[PDB]
Amino acid sequence: SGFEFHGYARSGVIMNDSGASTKSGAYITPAGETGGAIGRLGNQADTYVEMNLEHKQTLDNGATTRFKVMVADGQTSYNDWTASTSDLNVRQAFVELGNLPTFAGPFKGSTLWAGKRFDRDNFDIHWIDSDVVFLAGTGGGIYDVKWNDGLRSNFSLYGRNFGDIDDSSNSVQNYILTMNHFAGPLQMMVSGLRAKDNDERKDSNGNLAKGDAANTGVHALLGLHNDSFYGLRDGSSKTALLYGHGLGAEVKGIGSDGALRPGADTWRIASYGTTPLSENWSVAPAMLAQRSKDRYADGDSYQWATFNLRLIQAINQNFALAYEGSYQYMDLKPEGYNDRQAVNGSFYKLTFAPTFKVGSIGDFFSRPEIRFYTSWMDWSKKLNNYASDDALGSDGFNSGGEWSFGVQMETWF
Amino acid sequence: SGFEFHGYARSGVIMNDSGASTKSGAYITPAGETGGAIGRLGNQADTYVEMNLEHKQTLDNGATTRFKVMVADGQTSYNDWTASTSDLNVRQAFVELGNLPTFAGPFKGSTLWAGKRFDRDNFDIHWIDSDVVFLAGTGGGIYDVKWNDGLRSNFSLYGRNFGDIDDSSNSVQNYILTMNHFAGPLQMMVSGLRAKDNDERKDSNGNLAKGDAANTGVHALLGLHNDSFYGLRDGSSKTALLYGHGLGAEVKGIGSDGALRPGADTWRIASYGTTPLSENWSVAPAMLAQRSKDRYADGDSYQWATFNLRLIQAINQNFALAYEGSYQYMDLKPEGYNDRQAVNGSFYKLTFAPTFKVGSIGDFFSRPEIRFYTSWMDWSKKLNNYASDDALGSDGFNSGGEWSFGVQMETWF
Amino acid sequence: SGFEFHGYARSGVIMNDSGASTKSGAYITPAGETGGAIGRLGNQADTYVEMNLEHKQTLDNGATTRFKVMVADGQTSYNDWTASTSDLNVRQAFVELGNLPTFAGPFKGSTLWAGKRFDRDNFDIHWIDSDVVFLAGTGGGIYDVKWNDGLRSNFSLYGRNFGDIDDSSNSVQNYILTMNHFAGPLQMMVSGLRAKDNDERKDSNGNLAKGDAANTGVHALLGLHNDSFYGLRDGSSKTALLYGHGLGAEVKGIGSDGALRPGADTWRIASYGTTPLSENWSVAPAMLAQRSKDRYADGDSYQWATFNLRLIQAINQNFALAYEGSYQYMDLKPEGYNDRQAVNGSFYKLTFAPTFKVGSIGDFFSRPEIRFYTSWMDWSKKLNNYASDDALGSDGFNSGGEWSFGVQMETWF
Ligand SMILES: [Ca+2]
Ligand SMILES: [Ca+2]
Ligand SMILES: [Ca+2]
Repeated sequence: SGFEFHGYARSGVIMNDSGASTKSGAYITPAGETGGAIGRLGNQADTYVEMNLEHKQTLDNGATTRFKVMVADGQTSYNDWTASTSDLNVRQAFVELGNLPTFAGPFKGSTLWAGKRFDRDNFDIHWIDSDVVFLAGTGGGIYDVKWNDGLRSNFSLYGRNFGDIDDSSNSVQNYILTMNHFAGPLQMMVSGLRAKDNDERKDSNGNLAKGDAANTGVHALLGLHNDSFYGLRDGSSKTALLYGHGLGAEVKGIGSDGALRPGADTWRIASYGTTPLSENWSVAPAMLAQRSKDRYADGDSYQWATFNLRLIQAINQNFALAYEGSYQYMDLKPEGYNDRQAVNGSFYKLTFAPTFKVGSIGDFFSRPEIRFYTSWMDWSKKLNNYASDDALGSDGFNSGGEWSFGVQMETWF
Repeated sequence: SGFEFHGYARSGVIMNDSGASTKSGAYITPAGETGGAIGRLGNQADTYVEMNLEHKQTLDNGATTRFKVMVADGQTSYNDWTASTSDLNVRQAFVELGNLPTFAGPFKGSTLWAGKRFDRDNFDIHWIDSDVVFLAGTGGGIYDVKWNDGLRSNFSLYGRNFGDIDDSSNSVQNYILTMNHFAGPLQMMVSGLRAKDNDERKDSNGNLAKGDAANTGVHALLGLHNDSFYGLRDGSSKTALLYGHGLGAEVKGIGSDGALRPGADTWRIASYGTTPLSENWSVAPAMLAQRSKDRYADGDSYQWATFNLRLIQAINQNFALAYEGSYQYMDLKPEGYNDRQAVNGSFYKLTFAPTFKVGSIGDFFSRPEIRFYTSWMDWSKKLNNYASDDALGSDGFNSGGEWSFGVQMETWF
Repeated sequence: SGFEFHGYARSGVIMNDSGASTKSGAYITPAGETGGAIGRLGNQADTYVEMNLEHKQTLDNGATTRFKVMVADGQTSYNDWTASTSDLNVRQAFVELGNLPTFAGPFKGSTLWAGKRFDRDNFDIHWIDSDVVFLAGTGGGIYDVKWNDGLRSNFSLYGRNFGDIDDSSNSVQNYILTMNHFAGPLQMMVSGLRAKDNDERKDSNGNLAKGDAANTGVHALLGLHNDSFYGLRDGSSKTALLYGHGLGAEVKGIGSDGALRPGADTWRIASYGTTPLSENWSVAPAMLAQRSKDRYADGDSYQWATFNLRLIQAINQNFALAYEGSYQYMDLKPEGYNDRQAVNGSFYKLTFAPTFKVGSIGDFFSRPEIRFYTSWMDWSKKLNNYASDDALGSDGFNSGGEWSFGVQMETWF
């Protein structure tokens, strides 16, 4: 074929009961620094855009060629001109060669790739704005190598960078080797990571940036992809168990955290399901929980659990009423790292959002949608003490109850 | 349908009689700081670009879906690589849901929207590179709510920002509520603005950035959209009368000036018309005049009037001779604000521009056009004293007569 | 017609035998600072992208209209998000009016243009990542003016900038007048350049940035474009002889070097050919050599010669084995300029690259291709002393033999 334009975009406004700014974000709680995302409904005031320009080509022999570039930007400003704070950057630029006539046996319908990209098989938990796994970087690999016609595999080499790319003394390359295997609804991903002499990176002064940072790592994922709502009702569901050690201890953005100690050990559980309660009510519950030890400091510990619940009630072919409920518990023990103070408590979010759209209201993924909303947030006051440049406890966002209102659009195509 | 690519672009060169750089710009006179634009022909040496990527969709039931992103940049450099000074930024990102089957009564053919955008109904005076009204920002609203089938209305909430978005103590959100009514050729726009605690923004030091800055404002527009040249000849014309007080005292870029005093008061008149003088001559006169008091400083006063006159003489199906005449009078009394000195006097611009094009030469808006030109400018020497980092009076641009030459292209689609 | 999307893109990874970063680039040898490029195969670890968005239009009378914007970026980082170091910028924005009914005689099928662009008639030596001639900037001109129906000419005015565009005292515009003539396989290009008071640019302090810099220049190109492999075998070839003086002494990027002395004198010879050795082997030899005197410092001298040899052996319809051999000799005498020390010696590069593609393997220009590789480099140890912030001799890249491995993709459409 030819050219294709795909993308994602969120844009909107959030204000408090006084008609002034406030804090918002899927990652605003103290637990968010370690990936403890909360519901995103009526809780994202940024204008984020991903523009995907493609050039596809199918040859007569069945062989396909595919080139794609992603140009992204995220702004918190509401103004029509944001040159001074622009974050516009090329996120991806890759080439895929699929269904080559020359590829036989287990490589029959396999697709080869090279360049900078997000792995094709990453998957997320939409309502919480968090990927379950996110393998991205620059490299090469092959998708869909079929063995015995019931076990497909992906093999790849992804490279990343730690530190300042400009400073040759504070810059290191991190390589990731991964095998991704699929057997029915079952998934098993195993990655090996290595960033040589990560521990010897010297900052601009001449001192070691870390010194106790890891140079290697291991990462694994065990996933269950069901075509039903946890096997007891119509719908879908995904449950994943993540584990990592050393550089692999940041279980979501594989190889994206250069500060991890050699003994960093993480376990994360991700799970969500989709199901219709009637021809008008749809429910999408979700859970994210993690336990991370000896992560950045010896003897530290980060533990948290999020529970998000998105509910949509159709009223028209175009009008719906969406509701969201977030609950999160955290017990954080940073051990001085980044001037963080040990904290524990819970966060609550209640959002009511009148929603307009044209597509299937029962489909949590039909996108052109415009929503109006109101949220209420509260949390254990102790949480304010985690950090001083935090959102929780900052000026005007320290009290018990916090109300917010706004409008926003979101789509993808 | 699918994808659409629209945009605008101007690019060219301007040199003086010595083959060296000079000053140029629709806003180069002292009057330009408060919106006093002048002719743009042979007076724009920047390479400005707006790239609009869209994804439209029309459903079988008549309902439309529309997503658009604007990415813009403006460079004064002539070089082929401008990474170091790039201003590439996302100006807009919005979604429009039109002609929904669920919308009845006055909402029949109305279109809902949300995101960052320039309001659909803003209009400009092209030859002077100035909008008449420019409502933009992030928010939501509805277009074309028909009452009694002869009175349409637009209602919206647009949000903007004052100060440095990164500095929480020097950052404020400004909200705007507007109702835009149309009755035949008549238009009446009324907006109310509010940026809470604008007056309490402290700069990076700890001092108040302004202190006497306004926190609220009101803005109004009375417009006449004629389908004839001022009702006495074939063509078109528009005449608008603008008024604003407080934050609304910047009558063009609504809610874009956070330094306005509470008692800031402005009146502005905009008017232009288009008409063919024969099957070869077309004329487009234009006028912009403003009177602003207690704007930035107590007792200040800004008053200016611009008169632009664009004439085109067809010679071929592809060749034309364009002429532009600009006259501007100003009486500015800044009262020490920004080290500006009271000044008064006039500015003159005469431009001759051999133009090449393929479209209708009589249409002032048929765009693909390439022009060669020569301009002469002169002004009251007193004007040079308004500012010291100004264009008028700077090195090599202080004398009476100033000649310029160049080539440029301009289009939109 | 309508919209068109074209572009170019390379993206890959290069690591040494320890799985860590190394130095790479077509211009990494000391000779590279003056244009001494070497083979690029398995020697480019950056993610460079050019995105060309166009809006074409053909009218019923045969007249065409064309608008193009180029947005480019280059990153050495492997990460998925590079906002902090993004180099995204508008490289071009121009308009072409072709085959106008009004244009008769020698201007019959000529095409008029204006804006910022890379000249249509520039050409390169792909395997070495170097243009032969590169005229770019902002201006206007006309292409294909036919005289006696066997002599076509291009005439144009391109403007560029020297110094910081923001600093009015350290900014100068350089203008270039050029006539490009074609008579069969023969080409003769002559350009005159001028940047008034380039020698009087004062840096931020108040001192002269150069003082002995040139204000004018002359450039000439003599080229032979053959439809055979140097007239003795099937294929193609191009041989060009470049000469420049003063500002014209940078013979590739015309008008791009503002530090050239008035007596700067350069001669460059560029030549390459393409030919199939059999139905499976293709060979592309190339040569670039230059002699530049009194360039930046009185009595300085830069002389180098690169010989590149690209060979491809088809094995399948999809698989090929590419080989590259680079040899370069240099004798550099900087005379204290930039703290460079006089150096002389040679550089060697051997690359083996298993390549996958769908297109014509024998065509060096069929692009969708993914390559895996291994390279070996070595050079005279003396070369390490040219500079201290150089690649040769830097930490971990000073020894004799240097091995590298990686994967990359490259395309254009
Ligand atoms: Ca806090
Ligand atoms: Ca002045
Ligand atoms: Ca060196």
